[PDB]
Amino acid sequence: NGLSGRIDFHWLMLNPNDTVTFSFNGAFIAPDRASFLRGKSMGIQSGVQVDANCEGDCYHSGGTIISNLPFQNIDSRAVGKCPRYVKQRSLLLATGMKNVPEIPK
Amino acid sequence: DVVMTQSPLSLPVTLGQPASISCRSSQGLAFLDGNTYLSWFQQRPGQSPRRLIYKVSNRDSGVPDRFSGSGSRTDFTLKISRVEAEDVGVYYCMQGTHWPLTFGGGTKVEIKRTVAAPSVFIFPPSDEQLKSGTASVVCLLNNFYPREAKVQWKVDNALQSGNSQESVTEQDSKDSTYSLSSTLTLSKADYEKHKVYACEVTHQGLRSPVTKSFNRGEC
Amino acid sequence: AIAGFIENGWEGLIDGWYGFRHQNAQGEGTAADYKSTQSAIDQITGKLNRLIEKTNQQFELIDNEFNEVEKQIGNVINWTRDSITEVWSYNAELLVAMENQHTIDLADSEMDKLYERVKRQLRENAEEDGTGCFEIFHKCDDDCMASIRNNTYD
Amino acid sequence: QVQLQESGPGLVKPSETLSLTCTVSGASVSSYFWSWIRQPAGKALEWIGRIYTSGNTKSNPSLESRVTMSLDASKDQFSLKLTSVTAADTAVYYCAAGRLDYSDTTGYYKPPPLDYWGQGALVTVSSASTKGPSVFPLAPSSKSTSGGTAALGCLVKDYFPEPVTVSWNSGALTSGVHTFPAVLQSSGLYSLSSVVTVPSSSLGTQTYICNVNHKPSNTKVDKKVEPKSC
Ligand SMILES: *[C@@H]1O[C@H](CO)[C@@H](O[C@@H]2O[C@H](CO)[C@@H](O[C@@H]3O[C@H](CO)[C@@H](O)[C@H](O[C@H]4O[C@H](CO)[C@@H](O)[C@H](O)[C@@H]4O)[C@@H]3O)[C@H](O)[C@H]2NC(C)=O)[C@H](O)[C@H]1NC(C)=O
Ligand SMILES: *[C@@H]1O[C@H](CO)[C@@H](O[C@@H]2O[C@H](CO)[C@@H](O[C@@H]3O[C@H](CO)[C@@H](O)[C@H](O)[C@@H]3O)[C@H](O)[C@H]2NC(C)=O)[C@H](O)[C@H]1NC(C)=O
Ligand SMILES: *[C@@H]1O[C@H](CO)[C@@H](O)[C@H](O)[C@H]1NC(C)=O
Ligand SMILES: *[C@@H]1O[C@H](CO)[C@@H](O)[C@H](O)[C@H]1NC(C)=O
Repeated sequence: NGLSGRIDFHWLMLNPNDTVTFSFNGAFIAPDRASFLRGKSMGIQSGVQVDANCEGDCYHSGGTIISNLPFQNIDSRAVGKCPRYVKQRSLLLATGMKNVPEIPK
Repeated sequence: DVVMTQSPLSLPVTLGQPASISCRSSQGLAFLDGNTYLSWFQQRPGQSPRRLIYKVSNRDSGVPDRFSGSGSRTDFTLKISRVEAEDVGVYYCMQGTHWPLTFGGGTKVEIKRTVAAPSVFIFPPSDEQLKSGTASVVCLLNNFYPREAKVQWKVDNALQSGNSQESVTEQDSKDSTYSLSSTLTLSKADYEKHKVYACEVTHQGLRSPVTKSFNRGEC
Repeated sequence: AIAGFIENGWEGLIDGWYGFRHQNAQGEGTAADYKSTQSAIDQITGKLNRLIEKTNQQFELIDNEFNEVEKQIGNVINWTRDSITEVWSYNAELLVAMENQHTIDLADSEMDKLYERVKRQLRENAEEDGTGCFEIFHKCDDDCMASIRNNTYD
Repeated sequence: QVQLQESGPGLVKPSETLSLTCTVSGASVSSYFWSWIRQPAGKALEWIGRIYTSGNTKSNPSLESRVTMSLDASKDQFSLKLTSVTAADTAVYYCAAGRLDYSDTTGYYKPPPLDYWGQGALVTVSSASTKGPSVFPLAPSSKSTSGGTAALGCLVKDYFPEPVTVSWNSGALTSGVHTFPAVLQSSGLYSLSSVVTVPSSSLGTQTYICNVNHKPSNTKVDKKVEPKSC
């Protein structure tokens, strides 16, 4: 950004009732307001639309994994409450008996 | 037997606000064909129940947009995006995977609308009924909200008690109002003894108790 | 011309998974047995409702796709992640395998549990042809065949 | 384009054979699952059983000892018989239908869907004989209406068992009709009030008749309501 100077940003957590002391005489970018945390959230990184019509609980960069199946072969980094990432793309669970065809006589 | 438990069991909502209904099943509801068969049913005032949601999420044809079903395998939720006066009634959930079909307890949804003062009318007992020895004086409160009203019978400024039975209509499907019918039943001999039959109505929409009376016989 | 399950499965049977195919003076009949087929279906369903169950543990980001982390800590994360990937992938392929064997052997169990029931019913009045059928040594009209199905044969 | 119409006795005596029948309009009985769902007075829906042509009267265990279902493909009527009836079997008895896909082998071993419903039949199970109602007009008092609106109604009193139907002017009058829920008097008989609000200028010029039907006693009443003549 055209400026060959550089600003090093540091941070610390000031315990309640504690004091942070700044002693300086130049080259000091000073804090104006301190930040305080609010509540619970979840940090996700993505690159797709937001959609308030659809309701979801598992996120990867490509969108939302909505499934009841216990495994997924989408992304090994999906966050939230997610199926387990497995190497395989398909595991077929039999919901019926052994199929034995028929012959005429 | 699969146990369908709904919550809440009375869900009074405000006309045009959203609300949800949770249904928890004692067992998983998956089936071999890959579909979990939970359904949601709406039974409005004096009607056959109709199905809103089948297969947890699929809404049945001919149903308002605001009904959207959701759920997993034990925990399911019916979501209404915007409850209008026409969504009054009882709501059930049913599992449809395990013998036998079982229904939730049901959730009573009543619309919370603006206050409406009742119209009051009084009816002398017909002369035909007096031939049977009984006299039924009817007092009516028509089209009002909330459904909390006080109806005191005053036969000659004498507050009656015991002989008063009152019936209440269901909340209306368009204006969300009720209607009540207090019936003062007593004998032909007692009816012919006094003159003034008053009906004192006290309600929130009335800045003071309204009374409608009728003197015996007259016109 | 009629056969049983020691040979092949019938394709005409659609009211259920198991049934009786009989033959007498009045001709062939194919009618499913309801109790046995439900006992098979209700146990495969018992599997689904146990494996479809969700996990309620929420994991957050520790990696960073946009802005890479220290090479050491990242390599160790990658090492742990790929090691966990291997365990679930193994636990998954095995579970499908076991449950598919238990499923296949479950339905075979219920076919015999029905065959060995009809056997004790007929007592000393029929013989085992060997192909899942019973040569009945007495005239059995269409009413008598239905007595075998609904467990009233005397 | 399908409709289900229940029919049968309104009250059945204790220990009798409660019988009902759902008549099918505009569809073939061969192509559906057929369920009977009963709802006792203000309780959860109870699913009795389900049948389909080619037979399979799968029923709930609470009633299986006593339930009996069959369906006629020529008359198009699901039927039902509950033997040895109790006061607990006093309920609304809706019948219901569900889609039937012949090839879905696994569909006969799953509770049937509840796609269509009937209006529901009330079967009150008691021993008290059938009593037709008495209808008394609830008329305004000498046009002391004094408002923009006036009120008049009927009093369907002393009848058993439920229910009675009240239509005003053979159905032509619907706007503003409140037909109240029945209330059970201390005599063991029901009674309800049916009311309607009309413009005040309508008295004398408009005819007002409520029509009462108590199908248990095959009673039909047409009671005219009008202000009193002093
Ligand atoms: C620890 O593990 C992580 C994840 O496996 C690993 O980071 C990954 O590195 C690979 C490189 O080996 C990245 O893959 C691609 O590399 C090509 C090189 O040609 C790039 O062009 C890619 O970027 C473009 O392509 C994407 C797909 O179209 C686009 O979506 C993107 O916007 C770019 O246009 C990409 O970099 C892979 O992305 C990362 N994964 C991450 C960072 O999550 C890491 O290297 C491992 N650490 C060690 C020490 O081994
Ligand atoms: C194995 O089981 C699957 C289901 O788990 C069977 O496939 C399903 O078969 C039914 C047939 O009744 C199909 O139903 C139809 O679905 C459409 C929606 O796409 C619906 O609108 C219709 O009214 C009808 O109900 C269902 O789609 C189909 N599922 C598929 C194809 O994914 C399958 O036939 C079974 N196979 C065997 C060999 O038994
Ligand atoms: C900070 O210390 C003072 C003095 O001991 C005390 O009064 C105050 O309550 C403390 N603050 C908190 C948040 O405990
Ligand atoms: C068994 O079937 C016969 C007809 O084949 C029938 O008469 C009999 O009642 C049935 N018994 C039972 C217990 O269903």
